[PDB]
Amino acid sequence: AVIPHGKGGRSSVSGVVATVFGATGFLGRYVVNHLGRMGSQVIIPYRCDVYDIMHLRLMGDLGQLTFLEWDARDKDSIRKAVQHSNVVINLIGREWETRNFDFEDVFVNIPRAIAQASKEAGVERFIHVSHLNASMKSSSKSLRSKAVGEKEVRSVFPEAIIIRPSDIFGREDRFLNHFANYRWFLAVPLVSLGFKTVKQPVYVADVSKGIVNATKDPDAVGKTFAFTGPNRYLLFHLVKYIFGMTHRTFIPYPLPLFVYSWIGKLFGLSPFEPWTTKDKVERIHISDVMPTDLPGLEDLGVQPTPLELKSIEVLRRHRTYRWLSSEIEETKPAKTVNY
Amino acid sequence: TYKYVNKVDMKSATDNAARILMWTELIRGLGMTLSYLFREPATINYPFEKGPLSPRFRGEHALRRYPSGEERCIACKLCEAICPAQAITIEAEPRADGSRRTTRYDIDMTKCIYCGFCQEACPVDAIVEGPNFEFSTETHEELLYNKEKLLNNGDKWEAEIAANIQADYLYR
Amino acid sequence: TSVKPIFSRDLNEAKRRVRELYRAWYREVPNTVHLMQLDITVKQGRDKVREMFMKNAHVTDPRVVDLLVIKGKMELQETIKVWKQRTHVMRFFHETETPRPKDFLSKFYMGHDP
Amino acid sequence: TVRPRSDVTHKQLSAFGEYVAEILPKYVQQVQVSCLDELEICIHPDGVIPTLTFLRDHTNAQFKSLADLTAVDVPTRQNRFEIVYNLLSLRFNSRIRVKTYADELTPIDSIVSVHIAANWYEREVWDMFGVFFFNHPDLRRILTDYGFEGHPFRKDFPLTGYVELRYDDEVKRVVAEPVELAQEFRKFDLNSPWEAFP
Amino acid sequence: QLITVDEKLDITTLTGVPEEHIKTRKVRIFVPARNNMQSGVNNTKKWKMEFDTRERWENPLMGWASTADPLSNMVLTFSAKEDAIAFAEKNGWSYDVEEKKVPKPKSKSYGANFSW
Amino acid sequence: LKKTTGLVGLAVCDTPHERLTILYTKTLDILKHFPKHAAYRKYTEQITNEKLDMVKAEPDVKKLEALLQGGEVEEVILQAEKELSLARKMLKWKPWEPLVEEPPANQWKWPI
Amino acid sequence: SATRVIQKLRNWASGQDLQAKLQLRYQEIAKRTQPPPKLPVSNNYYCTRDGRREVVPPSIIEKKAVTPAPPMKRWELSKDQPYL
Amino acid sequence: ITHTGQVYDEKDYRRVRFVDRQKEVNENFAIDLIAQQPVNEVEHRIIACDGGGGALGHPKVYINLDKETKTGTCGYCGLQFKQ
Amino acid sequence: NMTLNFGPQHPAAHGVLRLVLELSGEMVRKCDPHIGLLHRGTEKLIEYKTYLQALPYFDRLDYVSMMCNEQAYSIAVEKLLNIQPPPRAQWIRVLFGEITRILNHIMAVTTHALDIGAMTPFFWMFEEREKMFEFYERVSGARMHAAYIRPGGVHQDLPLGLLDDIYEFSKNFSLRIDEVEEMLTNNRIWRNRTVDIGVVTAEDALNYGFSGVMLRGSGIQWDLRKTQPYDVYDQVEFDVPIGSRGDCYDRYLCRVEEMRQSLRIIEQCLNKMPPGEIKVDDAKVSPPKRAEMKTSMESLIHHFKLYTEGYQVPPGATYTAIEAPKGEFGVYLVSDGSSRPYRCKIKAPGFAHLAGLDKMSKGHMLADVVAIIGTQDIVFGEIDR
Amino acid sequence: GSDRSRFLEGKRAVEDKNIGPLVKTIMTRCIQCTRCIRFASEIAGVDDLGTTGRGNDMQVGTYIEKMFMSELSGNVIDICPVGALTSKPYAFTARPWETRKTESIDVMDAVGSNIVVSTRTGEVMRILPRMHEDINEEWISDKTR
Ligand SMILES: CCCCCCCCCCCCCCCCCC(=O)OC[C@H](COP(=O)(O)OCCN)OC(=O)CCCCCCCCCCCCCCCCC
Ligand SMILES: NC(=O)C1=CN([C@@H]2O[C@H](COP(=O)(O)OP(=O)(O)OC[C@H]3O[C@@H](n4cnc5c(N)ncnc54)[C@H](OP(=O)(O)O)[C@@H]3O)[C@@H](O)[C@H]2O)C=CC1
Ligand code: SF4
Ligand code: SF4
Ligand code: SF4
Ligand SMILES: [Zn+2]
Repeated sequence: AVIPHGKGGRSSVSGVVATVFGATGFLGRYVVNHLGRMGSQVIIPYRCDVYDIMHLRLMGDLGQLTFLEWDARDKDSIRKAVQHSNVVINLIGREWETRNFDFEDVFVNIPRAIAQASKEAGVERFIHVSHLNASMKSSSKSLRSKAVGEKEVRSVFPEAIIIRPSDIFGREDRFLNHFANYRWFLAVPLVSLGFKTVKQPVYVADVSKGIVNATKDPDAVGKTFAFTGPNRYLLFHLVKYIFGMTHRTFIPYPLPLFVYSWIGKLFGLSPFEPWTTKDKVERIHISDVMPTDLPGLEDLGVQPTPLELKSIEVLRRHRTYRWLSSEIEETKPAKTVNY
Repeated sequence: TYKYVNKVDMKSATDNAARILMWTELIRGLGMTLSYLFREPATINYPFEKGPLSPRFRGEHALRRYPSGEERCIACKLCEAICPAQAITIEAEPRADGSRRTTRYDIDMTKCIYCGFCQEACPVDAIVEGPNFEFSTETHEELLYNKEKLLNNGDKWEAEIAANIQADYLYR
Repeated sequence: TSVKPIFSRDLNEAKRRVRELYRAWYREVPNTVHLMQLDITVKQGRDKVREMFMKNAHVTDPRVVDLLVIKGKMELQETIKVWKQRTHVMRFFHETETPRPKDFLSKFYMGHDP
Repeated sequence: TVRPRSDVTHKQLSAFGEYVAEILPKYVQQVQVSCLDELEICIHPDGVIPTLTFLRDHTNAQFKSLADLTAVDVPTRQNRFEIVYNLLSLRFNSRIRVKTYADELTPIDSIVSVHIAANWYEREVWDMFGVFFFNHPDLRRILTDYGFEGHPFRKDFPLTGYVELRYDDEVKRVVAEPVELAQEFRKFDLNSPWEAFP
Repeated sequence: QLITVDEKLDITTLTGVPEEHIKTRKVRIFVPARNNMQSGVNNTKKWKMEFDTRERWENPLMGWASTADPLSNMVLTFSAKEDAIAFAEKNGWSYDVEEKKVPKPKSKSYGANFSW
Repeated sequence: LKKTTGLVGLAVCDTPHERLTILYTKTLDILKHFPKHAAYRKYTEQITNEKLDMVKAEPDVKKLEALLQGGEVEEVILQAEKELSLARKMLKWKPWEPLVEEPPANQWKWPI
Repeated sequence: SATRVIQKLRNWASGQDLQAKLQLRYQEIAKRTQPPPKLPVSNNYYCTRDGRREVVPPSIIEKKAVTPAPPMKRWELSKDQPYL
Repeated sequence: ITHTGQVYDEKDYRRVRFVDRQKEVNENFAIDLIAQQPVNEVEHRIIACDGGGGALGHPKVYINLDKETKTGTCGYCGLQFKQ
Repeated sequence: NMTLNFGPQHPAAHGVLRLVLELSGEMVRKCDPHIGLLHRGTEKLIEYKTYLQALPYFDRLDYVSMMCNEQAYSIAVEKLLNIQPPPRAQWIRVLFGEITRILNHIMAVTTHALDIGAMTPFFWMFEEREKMFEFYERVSGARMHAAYIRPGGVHQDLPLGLLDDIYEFSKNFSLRIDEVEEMLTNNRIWRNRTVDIGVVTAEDALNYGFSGVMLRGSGIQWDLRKTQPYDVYDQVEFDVPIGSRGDCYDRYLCRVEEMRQSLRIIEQCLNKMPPGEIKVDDAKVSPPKRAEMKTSMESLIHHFKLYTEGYQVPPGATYTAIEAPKGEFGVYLVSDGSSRPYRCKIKAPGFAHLAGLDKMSKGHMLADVVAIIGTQDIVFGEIDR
Repeated sequence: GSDRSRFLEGKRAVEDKNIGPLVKTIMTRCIQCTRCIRFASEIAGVDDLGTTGRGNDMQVGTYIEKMFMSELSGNVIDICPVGALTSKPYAFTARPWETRKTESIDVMDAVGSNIVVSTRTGEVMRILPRMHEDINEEWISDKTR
């Protein structure tokens, strides 16, 4: 049944079963929507509470999506999820380090275990998602850790696809938003005033379409990829683009990363969810990456979508009424960088 | 025959102003609702005293089985040719005894309308429509009944079905 | 052969209506984007309008063009008013639908249907 | 098992059918009292307002109420749609059917002037079959979706349409989608091949 | 009034049929043939216009037959070749008329089987 | 006399005998301009005549009503006034003429 | 079954006899398991009793004007209750 | 495996369905229950089989137990009758 | 003015309506009701379904009146076949038709009140409606969309205890009506909210095709149960409750009277129901009895063909109207000789009534419109079909 | 025919025999119409079938059990209006109202006999002849069915 037997759409089948582990958060809800609209079964392992997995139940058709509970501490949950799949996708990743899990676990130990069972179960593809510009000694606890794992993944389950996306924008993101949120607290306290650091941002759908195409693309095997996105923007300009599109006053008062590092520490202390933290602060200001030679969305078949276009949808909320109705051509025009 | 529905001495004029000023006529309604808090509520204790039904009550389908143990369904297709919601697919074979039985039977209980056109068409009394009505489900897949969720279903209520069939067979 | 006119007698006469609708729509697209908080750009939409008014650009039976205007105008009424929500209007853009390939090799490669 | 019927009616109504045919010779093409004891005056489409006005306002035939306006679509006939107007006389306790024929591209007049009941029924006939009613105040879709394309009750329209709807998270809207049905509708070819002796 | 026009009355744009179901689809006007299983000739008298047969596949969950051909269960019934060709041309479909096949007259006699 | 004609709108009309005579007599005239032998003129003049015949033969309203076999006279009038309007309207639509166009072939054969 | 005082409360407040017309079924209800029933069922040729084939295809058809049917006889006020 | 097969092949991805779940399968196969029944001996050449009931059983068909070689089996009950 | 689209979800009316309104300050300038929110395609689907397997489409057109909708179709299919139901069946249809008029009116009067704001009348009557459902459940098997009044008769005989239980309900129901009667008829608040609101003049009501209590409320004399009798109504005696001053109140009072008059008709049906069979028994039209199909071959063939193929009603077309509780419900069934219909135009008393909302609710404030929809007894299944 | 039955007596039963692996003769169904006997003798020249016995136990089956082995054999199914002898492979896989019928051409043999392929839910359930005066006049081969 890897023979797709139907007109494309729900109720067809493209015959690729898949275990998409991080399908409770931000990126996986789009992956299930594409894998799903592609009518492929998706065994979605959820450790969450069912009330929060419902939003996934309609992104599929009768029987397409199957759910089962998995906790990273114990295997056999990883084993049974990947037992009947042929595709496996890893989207596990947390910004903060909850008392129970370290960047160690969510980025190395776990993906390793999943991939372990993946190879053990015979799944052909272990699409894994590590961050762009994320290598060892990248001076950020997570990014460094993330790359360490990329190796563990490769070692155990070779011939694996590894996507390393740039910052991911799109609704419900924590990229544009973190910057947008600054409105609430004072003004944007951008380090380097936001200059001197450039970020390539890619829409969630562009990454999601890429992961789906990769699961079904033969040449993709053993191929790393970088989903950079269409334009490289300096941080100060992008925060200014978030503002104006947010329609709230902008003030890029500077300060050193070390202060903001000490600062976020406290925000991280927040028990529920850090509003920001040292690791995040770092990956924003210092983190900057120039892709050089990796296939990318175009290669995998996606036309990266510029941020100039789909920014209404993710910032139209952050406007006060009386500005909500503001259209796009009105939005403060942005500009791209090379650096 | 037709009936009209809506068609001054001081005695009458004072009476009108005694029913407009010292309202006396909204009082005949307040005493009317006071007449009901003192009566016995009709509410039944629901989970413990389920309401009354009839042997005719049409609910969850089930496939009856001959007392011997032989499925009664002989795959006529006299019950999807009438099922107006177009809910039943009963692909069949010779069962390798030489006999005639289903390999497939189906209701999509999210399309059925509990009309009982399948229990009155069946010339053998195989498919019935039982007196269940507590079979709600948290998912969509638990309503697409197969021949084994209808046959063991009918291997459940047969003590409770046959009493109602035997109770209504004459009227049918 | 002879045929009663629906509203116009000669194709030319009717086209007068076809243009009096184009203008209307054109002058409305801007309004809709803003009113229905649609996200597509004025230019983008106005493109769609031409496309449609263009899609039908081959019939020569006045009665048919006399009829598509009406249907056409009706669609304005609804859109001019907000009788149609965002969902309705945005459906003209096949946002989710994956455009079907046309190349033979592109179809042979997928789906037994031609 | 044979209807209890009154022959008085067949005759009385037949006689009215000749009366209407004599009073309006220019528009009535055929009048017939069926054996169900009902009357049907078939009029040329141009006679829609003259024939119905005579019946609404004639002392010997007052047909004040419009029971319904509907359009059977026989695809074979050249003029497919057969608009049918059923009218009731409270004064004489009798009912009449005036039916005329309209093609896809030839509109028929609107009786909203004769009966204001038809303002809605005519909108439904346009939405369902595509017949257009001339000088009809506010003709526009009564029953179909705001963006619906195609006239649904036409015999040439697929039962289940071409578009269906679903909520797509990626776009957060109810998006349409070419119709894919999980179980096609088994079309049963149930129709006997031994005709009944008339 | 009485304007004159010269088209085959293509109402393809008034019908509302998605292009791909008006372009790549062939109607087949034909008078249905008799069910050899029975000898009734009442189902072989009116001309039908049925469309092409596209994919009928299997629903992965329950094994039912699924389809994406909206015009699959469509069998318009006319009363003459002339009135079917007209409708298809009217709606912009391609046709494949098949002439009627009435049995020819075959002479039957009881005695014949008694000759020697 | 009558306080209220049952129907809501129709209001009691005093001088029923009079209003009618005028409406009926006007009509008997509008029919005149109709072609000599037009069913409408031949039949509507047969009715209007009988009602004018009773409108003047009997002077008690309730009585009159039974004869005209209508509802409240306030109705016999409502109708007399509408026939007049049809009579005016008919003289323009000239229904008496020969059929406009015979149905296309087979446009009235139900078992198709 | 209610304390007489409480029920006289409902009869006096309602203004109507209330023990008689109960909205609750105590013994008023027919008991279930009604005894089994026996439902009631020459020259019975179907050709004589043919409702389906009896019908015929529709008939197609100085002088005095004719109404569609004799004018409807006006009703008369109800004897038991003319006005309510 | 159901009385009619259906057992999913180990590789079939159609097995996820039953994970954290199970499979509705009737243990009482009618192929065997009917075989666990005594061949109904009869005296007459032909016998009826109302399905052990009048109007509560199956349409009434007469079976020809005429050859001991074969025990007639009413096509409805699968009951073998031994002449 | 201000275009406030009355809620499609709004608790008022039947929740399937939009009713865009122009608010000239407090008053409503114009109403443009946007129905279509429940058009399931009932008339399209019936063409693809045999005559028996379409009856169900009908009890689901006006779900408040179940068995009267069916009684139309059943009358229409019977006339096309030239067969008549047996005598007992005709009384049973009149017995069930009057129970449906009581239940529709309990629906219309009590739901109008909760829209107005009176909440208790609904609860007292709805318990009386559950008693009546039980009568449908104890004759058909369902409490709703019973599919009991089929072509040729009812599907099955009345159970051995139904007529005694219908007497006990009818015996005590009358007190329940005037209990609502005292609650709403004389209240200052109800009369002010209902009297002189949505007055419709007699000729306008006929012209707009109102044809229902809306027609009779304005004083026009027409019931369709005494004008063009169906079934055995010609043998039962009742008084049409016509009214003057065509205002919501007079229309309310008429609906309360018809509930009372229906108890008079139910009283006669229990007193005079004939011994007999419930379905015409020419097996070509109504299916053969369970014992007969299992013992005689002609009956098995007739059961097999009727359930699988159909009645095959003779070619023709008919418009049959019965007085459904809302108003004249009519089916224009066009039939080819085939077992499945060709067209079935359901005339809905309600498509005409909702059209009248703009004319009837003119010079009226937002609150009056809630009463105007309530007094048309419109349920959107019949209008949307 | 008639709405009811007046036969309050006992029915007859015949004994199912084996005429081959293609024709299932549940001949208690037979209305002794002798179509089978004729076809077997006038179209197919195989005179193996015949009537045996007189009275109400005239059974139209081979006196000795010799299978009806010939091409043109399956046509008996199509020609027996009763379902006494029907097809054994297509025994109980379907029921005719459901079968969607598409008219096509025989490719097994070069006579190119016209045939109707009866398909249900997308798999062919039976192929039965459709009449072509010149090529196959209502008959098809045992192979192409
Ligand atoms: C001669 C001696 C010297 C002079 C002495 C003084 C002169 C004589 C005084 C006589 C006073 C008579 C009563 C006047 C006060 C009562 C209120 C009133 O005047 O009625 C107004 C209104 C009438 O309603 P309606 O019929 O619409 O009349 C207007 C018509 N356009 O009424 C209403 O409709 C209001 C309805 C609102 C809803 C009421 C619901 C029932 C409330 C029951 C309350 C029960 C408890 C009341 C007592 C509480 C005590 C704390
Ligand atoms: N812009 C971006 O977001 C970018 C992301 N990436 C990478 O892509 C991946 C997906 O990102 P995104 O989805 O936004 O990250 P999220 O914060 O949304 O987390 C992804 C999913 O992983 C699950 N998860 C998190 N921690 C654990 C744990 N300890 N055990 C089990 N499950 C867990 C979460 O579910 P639950 O709620 O149950 O914890 C969540 O649904 C990440 O791993 C990240 O490294 C790379 C570049 C940019
Ligand atoms: S259930 Fe009754 S009807 Fe449906 S197939 Fe089995 S036997 Fe025939
Ligand atoms: S009940 Fe009516 S719908 Fe449900 S299955 Fe039996 S027949 Fe089909
Ligand atoms: S043809 Fe069929 S029925 Fe006629 S005899 Fe041969 S077998 Fe018996
Ligand atoms: Zn048996």
